[PDB]
Amino acid sequence: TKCTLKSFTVEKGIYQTSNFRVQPTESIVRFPNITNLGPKKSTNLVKNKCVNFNFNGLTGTGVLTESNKKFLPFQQFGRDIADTTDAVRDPQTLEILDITPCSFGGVSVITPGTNTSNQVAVLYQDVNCTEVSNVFQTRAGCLIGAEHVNNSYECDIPIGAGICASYQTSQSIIAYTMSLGAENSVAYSNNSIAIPTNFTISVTTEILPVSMTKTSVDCTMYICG
Amino acid sequence: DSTECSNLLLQYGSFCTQLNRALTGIAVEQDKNTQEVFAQVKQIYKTPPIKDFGGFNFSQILPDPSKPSKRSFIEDLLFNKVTLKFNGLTVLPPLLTDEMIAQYTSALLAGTITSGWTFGAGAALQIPFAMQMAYRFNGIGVTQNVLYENQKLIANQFNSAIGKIQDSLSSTASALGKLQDVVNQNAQALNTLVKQLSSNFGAISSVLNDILSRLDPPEAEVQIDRLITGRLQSLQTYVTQQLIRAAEIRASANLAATKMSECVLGQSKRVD
Amino acid sequence: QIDRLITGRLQSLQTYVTQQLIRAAEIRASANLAATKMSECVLGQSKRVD
Amino acid sequence: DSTECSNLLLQYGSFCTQLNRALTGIAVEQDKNTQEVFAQVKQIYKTPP
Amino acid sequence: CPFGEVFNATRFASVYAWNRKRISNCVADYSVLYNSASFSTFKCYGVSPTKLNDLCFTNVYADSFVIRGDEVRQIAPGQTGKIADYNYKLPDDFTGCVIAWNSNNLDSKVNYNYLYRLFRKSNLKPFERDISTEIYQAGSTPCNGVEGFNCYFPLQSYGFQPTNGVGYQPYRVVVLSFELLHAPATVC
Amino acid sequence: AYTNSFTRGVYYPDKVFRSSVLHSTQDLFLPFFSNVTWFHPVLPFNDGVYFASTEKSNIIRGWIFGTTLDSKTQSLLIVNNATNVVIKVCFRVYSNCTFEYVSQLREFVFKNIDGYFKIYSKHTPINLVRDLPQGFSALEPLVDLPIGINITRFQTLAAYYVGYLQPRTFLLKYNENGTITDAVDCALDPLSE
Ligand SMILES: *[C@@H]1O[C@H](CO)[C@@H](O[C@@H]2O[C@H](CO)[C@@H](O[C@@H]3O[C@H](CO)[C@@H](O)[C@H](O[C@H]4O[C@H](CO)[C@@H](O)[C@H](O)[C@@H]4O)[C@@H]3O)[C@H](O)[C@H]2NC(C)=O)[C@H](O)[C@H]1NC(C)=O
Ligand SMILES: *[C@@H]1O[C@H](CO)[C@@H](O[C@@H]2O[C@H](CO)[C@@H](O[C@@H]3O[C@H](CO)[C@@H](O)[C@H](O)[C@@H]3O)[C@H](O)[C@H]2NC(C)=O)[C@H](O)[C@H]1NC(C)=O
Ligand SMILES: *[C@@H]1O[C@H](CO)[C@@H](O[C@@H]2O[C@H](CO)[C@@H](O)[C@H](O)[C@H]2NC(C)=O)[C@H](O)[C@H]1NC(C)=O
Ligand SMILES: *[C@@H]1O[C@H](CO)[C@@H](O[C@@H]2O[C@H](CO)[C@@H](O)[C@H](O)[C@H]2NC(C)=O)[C@H](O)[C@H]1NC(C)=O
Ligand SMILES: *[C@@H]1O[C@H](CO)[C@@H](O[C@@H]2O[C@H](CO)[C@@H](O)[C@H](O)[C@H]2NC(C)=O)[C@H](O)[C@H]1NC(C)=O
Ligand SMILES: *[C@@H]1O[C@H](CO)[C@@H](O[C@@H]2O[C@H](CO)[C@@H](O)[C@H](O)[C@H]2NC(C)=O)[C@H](O)[C@H]1NC(C)=O
Ligand SMILES: *[C@@H]1O[C@H](CO)[C@@H](O)[C@H](O)[C@H]1NC(C)=O
Ligand SMILES: *[C@@H]1O[C@H](CO)[C@@H](O)[C@H](O)[C@H]1NC(C)=O
Ligand SMILES: *[C@@H]1O[C@H](CO)[C@@H](O)[C@H](O)[C@H]1NC(C)=O
Ligand SMILES: *[C@@H]1O[C@H](CO)[C@@H](O)[C@H](O)[C@H]1NC(C)=O
Repeated sequence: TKCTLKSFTVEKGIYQTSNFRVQPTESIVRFPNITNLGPKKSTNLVKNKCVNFNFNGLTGTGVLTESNKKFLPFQQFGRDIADTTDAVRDPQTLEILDITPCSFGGVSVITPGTNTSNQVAVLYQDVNCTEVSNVFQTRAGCLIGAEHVNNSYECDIPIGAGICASYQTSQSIIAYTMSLGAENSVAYSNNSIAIPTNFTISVTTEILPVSMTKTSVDCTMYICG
Repeated sequence: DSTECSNLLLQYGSFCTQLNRALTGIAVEQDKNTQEVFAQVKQIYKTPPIKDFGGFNFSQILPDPSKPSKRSFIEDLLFNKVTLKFNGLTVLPPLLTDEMIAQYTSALLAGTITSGWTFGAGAALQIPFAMQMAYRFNGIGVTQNVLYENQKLIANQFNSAIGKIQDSLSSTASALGKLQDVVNQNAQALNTLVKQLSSNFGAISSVLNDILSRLDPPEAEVQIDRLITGRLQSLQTYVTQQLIRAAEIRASANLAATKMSECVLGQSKRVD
Repeated sequence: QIDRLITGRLQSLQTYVTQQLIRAAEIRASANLAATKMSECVLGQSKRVD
Repeated sequence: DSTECSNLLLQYGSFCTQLNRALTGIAVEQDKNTQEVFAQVKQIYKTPP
Repeated sequence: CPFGEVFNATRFASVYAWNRKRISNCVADYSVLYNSASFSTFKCYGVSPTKLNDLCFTNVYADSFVIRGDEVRQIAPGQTGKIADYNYKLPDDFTGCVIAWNSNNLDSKVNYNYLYRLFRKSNLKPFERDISTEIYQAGSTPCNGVEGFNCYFPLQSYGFQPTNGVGYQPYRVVVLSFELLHAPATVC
Repeated sequence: AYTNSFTRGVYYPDKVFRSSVLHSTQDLFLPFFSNVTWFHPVLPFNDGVYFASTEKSNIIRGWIFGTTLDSKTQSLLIVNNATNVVIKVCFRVYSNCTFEYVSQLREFVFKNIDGYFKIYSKHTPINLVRDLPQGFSALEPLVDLPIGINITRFQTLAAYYVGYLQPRTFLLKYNENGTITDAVDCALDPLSE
């Protein structure tokens, strides 16, 4: 994050430091039986593992899985919407598989600010972290390096999905379901009124930007010079 | 995930850190919009156990514990009215969950029912709902005796008027036009952005692995460059569309915040 | 070669000026709100709550 | 109105459709603006003679 | 592709009437050819036999015949001789392979009859085939379809004796030729 | 003796599968309500052709496609036969063999694209005779052979409709199964437009 922010000190916040895509292993190729007799090598298939695959000249990277959708006897591979291959039938065993893009998502750190401490809590967005101290699943992704607490406080760093993280005491980063506010039930009754008997006058600050810097770019001197 | 394309893209410059920065800006702006509109209550207000608000009936708009979502009947109706991870596109979840927003509105509603406009000013001071309605009639110019002499009739009118909203929402289609239009516009933008990939963009073929495979790297570089410039142009167009539409929705969200303040929290003399 | 450089630098300048226009629209909304506040809250007393 | 140019333009994609959609949205928005500003009265009123 | 019925054909053909087999609508596993250890020569021109197992061709020809040792060197572009001029000629821009192996165990007994052409009024064009048995007129006097003075029958038999020298023993030759135009293809 | 080609006459464009989505395809199709030339001979092949035939006694036999059909240039000679269907580039009817293939209302669609011959067929339980009722069906059981010539003749050897495909976009609705339940013709009508 110090690199992607171009600084040696980053303020308290959550910064999308990079992106994380599970890399494919043991790419596979398949081509129908060589019944009429150059030739094309073919190998066995896999399941539930992000793999680069070649099915009948169609190259793609994903997790192949069993699919309940039935093709018609002539259809080879299917596209659900927006011209994206979503299903494909293998030419050897005549079986339909569903393709899902193997997990990918932004990796963003949560830091309380450098001068406060050097601790960080990694958040891998929308990744069910069965794969790469305590690993806590949240509806906004996976949190690595942040203790989960049961009590709730006001939101400090917005993680997402109703969850915020903050640096608190020993001296750890904690993630919690943010508290909307204090709870009170004002005592209503059909013959009860609450009348103020005193008052406080209060001055508050409202800050509003009204202008920008009047920049002027010489088009020709910038483009050519 | 093509390395040679990665290098040819790298040589263009800082366009993508810029696009990511714009998108993350509008992303956090959305959370700011929701929080600004709904989080105007200091502390969530529970409504009293027995509802005897001077003959007025708030069962429809008040939260029902029986529902798992813990949102009011009309809110569930509105949710049902609308009908709301491919290649590099991700949709980040909103910071405030739908349940949290329902809780915000329940707090605001309980506060305005029990304490009138006092809770917006400061500490929530409770008045019997009839007397508060008399306050508000004094606000609009009608003397307060008009309410008390006609309290049952006014209660019946309010109850039947709330009843009409349920029919209007449940039966009349496209009641939630603006919100459905927002959803459709966002779906349209993402869909056309994904469709642009299939576009040839003047190269020999759209699919990048194929253009890599059947040409020499010196020649393939030019076709890959055409694909990159076209895709980058489409993505830049999507980002600028998002920026402008986010500005428009920010204006609407500011209007909603102002109406929440000036009308829910207090009575307003601004006609219409 | 100068054609490639011209096209790239022109695209960068164009996206810069477009983002500047949008940011200026935001600032104009903020400045109109500030003028409304200065007119309704300093030049007078305002009843519209919060 | 040249077919040779149009066929080349097809490759670029949905750019023309997007531009047409944006412009027609601006067009309907203008009618919405005039309607919102001036159509505040349910029924036309005539001043007495 | 039926490369087996071309290479393991029980009987071959005389070089003057060389046999051509058109390969079409099939998948050719060329590895069977170059992984075999029973060939004397496997000269390919303008094409890599180890690199066309993921390649397709618009047209594939297979030419098979029988010659003798010192004549295998004539089955190549830009060659001259009895075989190259009067029996089987390859073009200068030949794209294909010349495959040959000794066939003394098959085409030599002490009962096959292999022939070759002796004379011709002009050299053969590439991939031309002359099977005419008309008497060659070498002099001014015209033959009457009969052999005589300055008149010779144009075909001779090979003297394939099992005790011949290596260069005089028979060699079976297969000539695969390829074409790759901007047109449909059926041999992959 | 013409007769309007009704809705029927649409085929699956490509191999892909689509579930409960609307798609737009741009290739040769048979126009909606386009008066096909019912024959009761000689037939040209300007472009891809929809051939639809009804025979109670299955009198009609295979199609003799040919660019010239003068024995000068290669024909296509689709024929059919109780045991098998035989098609050769080269019986009673006659007129450098390149390729031969042998394998196994009556909708038939034949088209030649970049030298590839494509066939689309369908079988229907017809209940009304002498009219093709407006309805929807398609399949792609085909045989591909790289001829590379422009066929111009049919000479089918008891009446058959024949219509000509044209390059006009269609909008095809897709069922949950992936079959094409319905379609509309873009340039047929302003409403369909
Ligand atoms: C309405 O609210 C206002 C709040 O501002 C309130 O005025 C405050 O009254 C209190 C009570 O008298 C003041 O507190 C005292 O102020 C005197 C100075 O005048 C101090 O000397 C006092 O300190 C001594 O007493 C304390 C309590 O006994 C001890 O704890 C302490 O150690 C000292 O011994 C004490 O602070 C306060 O100053 C004012 N505030 C202001 C701004 O004037 C007002 O009374 C309320 N009105 C009603 C009707 O309730
Ligand atoms: C393809 O589309 C067809 C038609 O839309 C679907 O056919 C119908 O599917 C349902 C649910 O699968 C079937 O209901 C079940 O039928 C069985 C007997 O077939 C019955 O015992 C069950 O109690 C239930 O009612 C329905 O019958 C079936 N229609 C038929 C067979 O005519 C089909 O489901 C789609 N394909 C897939 C893979 O979903
Ligand atoms: C390709 O060859 C494989 C090899 O046998 C065939 O696989 C068999 O498929 C049948 C179909 O039900 C199964 O019962 C067998 O158990 C399979 N055997 C093996 C070893 O996989 C496959 O069907 C062939 N496909 C085609 C299109 O010919
Ligand atoms: C935080 O709250 C959760 C509520 O589920 C606690 O988890 C339960 O703990 C009790 C007592 O240890 C167990 O009997 C339950 O089986 C637990 N339920 C689940 C779903 O895990 C958790 O112990 C609490 N942690 C702290 C530190 O208070
Ligand atoms: C407030 O309105 C609700 C909604 O109509 C009332 O609840 C219904 O009352 C009727 C009696 O007329 C019952 O038959 C329904 O089952 C009730 N529920 C619904 C969902 O309709 C409620 O009674 C009203 N408040 C008071 C105090 O009567
Ligand atoms: C039906 O068609 C088949 C074509 O396959 C005919 O049988 C062929 O006859 C030729 C001529 O002898 C053979 O070379 C083929 O091997 C045969 N093929 C098959 C599949 O048998 C057959 O004569 C036709 N007529 C009938 C009545 O079967
Ligand atoms: C941050 O830490 C530095 C010491 O490294 C300290 O001087 C500074 O006051 C700190 N900032 C704040 C806001 O406390
Ligand atoms: C994550 O995956 C594991 C196994 O694949 C599964 O048991 C678990 O329920 C999943 N959790 C989520 C939140 O997807
Ligand atoms: C038949 O010919 C093939 C070449 O096509 C060769 O590889 C094979 O060994 C031969 N069969 C024998 C010798 O049994
Ligand atoms: C004979 O067929 C072959 C293809 O099988 C073709 O290349 C050749 O030109 C044809 N001959 C004539 C005279 O058309």
